[PDB]
Amino acid sequence: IETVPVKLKPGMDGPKVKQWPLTEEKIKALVEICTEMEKEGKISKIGPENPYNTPVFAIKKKDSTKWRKLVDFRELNKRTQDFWEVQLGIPHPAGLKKKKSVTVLDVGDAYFSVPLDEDFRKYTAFTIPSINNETPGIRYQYNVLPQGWKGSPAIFQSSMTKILEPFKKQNPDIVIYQYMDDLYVGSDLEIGQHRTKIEELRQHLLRWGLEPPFLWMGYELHPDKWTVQPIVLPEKDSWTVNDIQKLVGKLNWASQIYPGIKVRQLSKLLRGTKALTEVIPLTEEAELELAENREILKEPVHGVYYDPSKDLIAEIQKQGQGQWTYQIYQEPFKNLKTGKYARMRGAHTNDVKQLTEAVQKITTESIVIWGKTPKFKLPIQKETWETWWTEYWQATWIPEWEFVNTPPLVKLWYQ
Amino acid sequence: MVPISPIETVPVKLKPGMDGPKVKQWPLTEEKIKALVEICTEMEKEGKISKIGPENPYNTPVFAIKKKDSTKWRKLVDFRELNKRTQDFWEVQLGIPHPAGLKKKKSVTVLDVGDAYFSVPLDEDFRKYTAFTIPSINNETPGIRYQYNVLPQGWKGSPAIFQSSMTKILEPFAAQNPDIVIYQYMDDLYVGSDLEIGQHRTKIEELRQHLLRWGLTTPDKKHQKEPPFLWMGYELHPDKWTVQPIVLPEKDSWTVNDIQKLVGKLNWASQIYPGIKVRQLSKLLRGTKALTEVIPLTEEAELELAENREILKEPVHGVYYDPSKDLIAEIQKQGQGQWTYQIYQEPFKNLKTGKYARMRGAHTNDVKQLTEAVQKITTESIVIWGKTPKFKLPIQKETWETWWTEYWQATWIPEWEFVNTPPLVKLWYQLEKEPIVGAETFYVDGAANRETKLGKAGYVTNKGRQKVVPLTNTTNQKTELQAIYLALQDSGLEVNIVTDSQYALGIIQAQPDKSESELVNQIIEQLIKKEKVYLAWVPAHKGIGGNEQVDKLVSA
Ligand SMILES: Cc1cc(/C=C/C#N)cc(C)c1Nc1ccnc(Nc2ccc(C#N)cc2)n1
Ligand SMILES: Nc1ccncc1Br
Ligand SMILES: Nc1ccncc1Br
Ligand SMILES: Nc1ccncc1Br
Ligand SMILES: Nc1ccncc1Br
Ligand SMILES: [Mg+2]
Repeated sequence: IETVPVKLKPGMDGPKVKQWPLTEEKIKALVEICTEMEKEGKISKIGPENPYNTPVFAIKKKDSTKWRKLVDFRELNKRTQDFWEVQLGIPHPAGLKKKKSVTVLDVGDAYFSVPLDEDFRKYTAFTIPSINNETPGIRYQYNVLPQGWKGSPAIFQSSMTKILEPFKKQNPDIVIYQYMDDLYVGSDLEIGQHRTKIEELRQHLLRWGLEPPFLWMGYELHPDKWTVQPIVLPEKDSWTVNDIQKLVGKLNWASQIYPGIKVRQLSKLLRGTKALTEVIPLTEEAELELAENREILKEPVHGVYYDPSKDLIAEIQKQGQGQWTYQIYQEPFKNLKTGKYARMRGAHTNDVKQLTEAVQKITTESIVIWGKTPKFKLPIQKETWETWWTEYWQATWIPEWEFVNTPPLVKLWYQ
Repeated sequence: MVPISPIETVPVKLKPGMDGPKVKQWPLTEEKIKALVEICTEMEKEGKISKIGPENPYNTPVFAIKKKDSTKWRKLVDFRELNKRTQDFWEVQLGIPHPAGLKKKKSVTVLDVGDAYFSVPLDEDFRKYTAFTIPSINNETPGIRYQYNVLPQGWKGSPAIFQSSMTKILEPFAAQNPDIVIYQYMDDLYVGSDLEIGQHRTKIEELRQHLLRWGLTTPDKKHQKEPPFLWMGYELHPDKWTVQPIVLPEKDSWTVNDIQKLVGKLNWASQIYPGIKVRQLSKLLRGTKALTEVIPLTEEAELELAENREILKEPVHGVYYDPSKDLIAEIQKQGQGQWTYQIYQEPFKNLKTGKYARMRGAHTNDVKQLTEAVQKITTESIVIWGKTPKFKLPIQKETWETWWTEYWQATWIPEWEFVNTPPLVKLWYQLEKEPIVGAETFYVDGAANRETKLGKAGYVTNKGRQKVVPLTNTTNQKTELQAIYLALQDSGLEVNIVTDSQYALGIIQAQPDKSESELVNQIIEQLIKKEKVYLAWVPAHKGIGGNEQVDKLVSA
């Protein structure tokens, strides 16, 4: 009811980010959405004395006709003060990633109940463009906490705990975690018992509301299901020259991650100029070396530790046939997580759709485990990605990304 | 009097930490001063400015310039200093409509709205920063001090405040009259419709009546402007559009500056004239910036210009957008990284055309370029029409499938069909995924001395074939490529090649069909005449014999 004071960071001006081209269907959707929001006091039209801008688009489920407004606040979130006034932050719940079920809810609609500081509103300016710029873009700013902005969960956090206060002591084993517009609710209970308690939670929020367009949704994860990718070497009865070459290449790379890995005795087998397809019998010294290497690869990487002060970096490789590998790290060769996907649904002839879904799944894994999104290195040309990723995006947040333009030779080793 | 609703002020600020201007008023000839006094008396009478006292500490210089061939002066207030201090505004006119996205209209009438610009009030708290001084005759009295009450000609905030004030006025009219379009351009209003002459003229009068609500009068004597309109370099007709005349000059010698004008005209023409090319004429500009250096035109630049002249020989027009019909985009390869395209909905009547130019790169191929051209057309089409066109591409469906499924990057192009119009985009080689049984295996290596630039490149094979070539003025990267070239040159139609060059693998795994390096080009030519090539990588200096043997040979 009374606004919390909020500032930009020192020497930083508000965002002035270009609005990118929108399809006719998204413009129509946003014109209806914003008309309703202005009617309900959430946003107001602004004048030309406001030079700021953040881009907007919209996403929807294929079977919904209801669109979700998505403001891309990445720049504003960078330029907004970090609030350590009431808490230095959230001690990220390490037990969340251990629950047999975690349901993801969009609770961002609750944010609209809190007014935004009157001096800060101008920095939330956005524009609804017109096809072919035939009419001037419609300019608005927010009067209330906007979804997608870093400040909204912080300022609303005092109210959010006070709404979960019946769920608090009634279900003391449920871990609840908030990230941007998302609420993560973890439990070890049977899937039917889990869902009832999810709907249990929804009512507490709809109760407080007295309507939220998307709180009824529920994306269900099973972090207990989440798999890893250790380094494994082939088990063969006969090795060609080529097989041994690729083994020593793989071991060469792995020696950058694992110290005791040796390739001396195996390299010695490549002594000679034989046909690539000739079978070479394994010497016993090479047999020993291979076995010792296999046992090294069974252990964890040494000196691996998460530091919350550093960025997370995520790399992705296209392996073909709808398969994608990825690694999350902070320092090179100190992987905090590796994985592999194949279940890219509804995209057997669209690489970019698959990569986009991979990016979203990796980001939600990162949010669950460390409470923050990674910076992606994407194996795609910038113009291809920028033209299409908003057509397949289904999440309420957006990570940062850069583009890889030279083929990694290590793609071979995560195969 | 009839009450008129006021036009509400935009609050305006100076930039943080900055103050208003305090700039010298230079002395004026006695002639200029009397003219400015009469000028300012009429503007003061009409309300545009007001006399102020001497407390206001700000000042902006005023000048007297007058129209050639006349005798009634005009006032120029030079707001350069105040503009440096005025806050930034939202600029809306940055994105200009493209004619190919417009809709056909039966009638387009023009209204004069010059009266409004000077009735748009300036924020009261900002007016003090607009102060100016008419110098006194012989400088024997205080100069006459004025400030603006309205948006001044030449001030930084006037275009964006004027436009947003007109938008607010016109908004409800347009919203309650969805059978017309309205567009404002300076002191002109354009209203188009498909109505019968009847309701169209009535709609015009309603608009005049609506404007009168704010006291904005429009002239009764109807406008000088009638279609076709000359606007932003185009000629707009009711049912078609084109660019304004594009006349390529006859010249014997061509200057840096003259070629820069030639290229600009060609770029402007290429949005409706199909097949325009500028690569050779633009590459007469490489790095140089001596605005008047004379450049000889290469044999290529002359063939390109002659090509362009024949294309500009007759006028060509585009049609407007029909939202009830699909958009089709067709792309052709032109050579030397140049691509050309047409966008249409009906056969033989283009909405617009265009071109795409290959980026500066070291290695490239046609499929990558075609892909980038498609992404460019797609984004331009979203801007102009709000939707992606259906594509007609000169690449077989088989070729594309082979490309994207094996390419190391994720890649995508939207709904498209093959069009069989040469030259077709194709894959010139494809590397094997497995080693070839029965094919000779070449273990290649090169090395170069960093100080002498002497090197060697060569191979050894499983058949005992060997070669080492001494090389001058080379590097390790060049010698590793040379070794791969020698293996290709000396092998049969199927070959396994083993290298330790991470550098060479990174190039070949990018699948180029053309390079800046003549050595990569030589390798590409060799790859094209093979039936099967398997390229295998292994780590250097680990003990890999064959690799170790030719490494011992080339590093001696
Ligand atoms: C951008 C624009 C510039 C001018 C005029 C600019 C100037 N000077 C006039 C109008 C009415 C518009 N706005 C729109 C909007 C949608 N379709 C059209 N079609 C359209 C416009 C002109 C002619 C003609 N002749 C035919 C069809 N115009
Ligand atoms: N995350 C979402 C995706 C699609 N529609 C709505 C929401 Br909320
Ligand atoms: N519909 C959704 C999609 C993705 N995450 C969360 C929700 Br709820
Ligand atoms: N403000 C407007 C709304 C619709 N058409 C034109 C204008 Br100007
Ligand atoms: N970048 C280039 C320049 C000239 N020819 C080929 C290429 Br590839
Ligand atoms: Mg070497």
